[PDB]
This record gives sequence, C-alpha cells and structure tokens, in this order.
Amino acid sequence: KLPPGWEKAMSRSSGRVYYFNHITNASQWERPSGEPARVRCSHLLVKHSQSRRPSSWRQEKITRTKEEALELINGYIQKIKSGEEDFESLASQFSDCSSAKARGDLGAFSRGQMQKPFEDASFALRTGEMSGPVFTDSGIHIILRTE
Ligand SMILES: CN(C)c1ccc(CN)cc1
Repeated sequence: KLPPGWEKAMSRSSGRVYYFNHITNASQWERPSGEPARVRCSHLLVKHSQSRRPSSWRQEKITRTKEEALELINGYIQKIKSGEEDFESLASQFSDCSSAKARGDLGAFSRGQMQKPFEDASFALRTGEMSGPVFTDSGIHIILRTE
C-alpha cells in the first residue's frame, strides 16, 4: 500500500487523515511518495541528562531532562516546517554535536556505522526529507537526508 513504515492516522484536533512513519517519526498530511548503499544526512542533536555523554561544545554539563530535550526538538521542528528558521541555521546554533560547525552535516555513510535508530531513520527518509524526533543513546535527533 504505502512506502516502508507508513500508516494512516486521523488528526485528533481536525479529524482529517494524515500519514505517520514509525521509523522516521515523520508525519505529513499528504499520502507519501512511493535502498541505496549509502545516504548523506545532517542532524541536529539535543542531549539530555541521560545521554551517553551529557556534555557538548555548548555545555560542559548538560542537565536538561529527556522531556525538556524533546520539547526543544519539537519547537525546532515547528520553526523548520513553518519556514521561520532553516534546519542548517538551527543545527549550527543549537546542535549538541560537533557537526554543528558543519551545519549538522555528518557526510555519507553505509549501514553498520551509525547507531541503529539513527541508521534506520536515515535510510527510510527520502532525499530531501526530514525526520521527526529520533531517539538514540546520544540524545534526540532531527535528521535531514541530503543525498
Ligand atoms: C549519527 N549518530 C548516531 C550520532 C550520535 C551522536 C553524535 C554526537 N557525538 C553524532 C552522531
């Protein structure tokens, strides 16, 4: 019926159907369109007190809770989707990953290199598509597949 990992859902506020991908946590109103050796992605990471390494270039000791980290991620997704902000601009300013200095770009990679939830979301995204919140042991990610 639908591309890998998509399902129909219904908006609780409007009643209109939408589509949800349980691998990327993406959601969209329109019926989704539709694997390569390698993909290229950028990401924006928000770490929290239970991250594997609760430290980043932004903060020596990262103290925010997982719930507070998810709220930050949600707010960034909102501004990226509204066009108020660019993904690259928010990644440079707020990503708790050293790749912030590269607008979040992680380069190209194959299966077997990245943490599994990140890898699965990256390979399920279409070119140009962006994920919802993706959880790994490092924290919470917004992933943009660029190639
Ligand atoms: C792609 N991936 C799982 C990833 C996780 C954490 C960081 C930050 N050190 C960078 C990349």
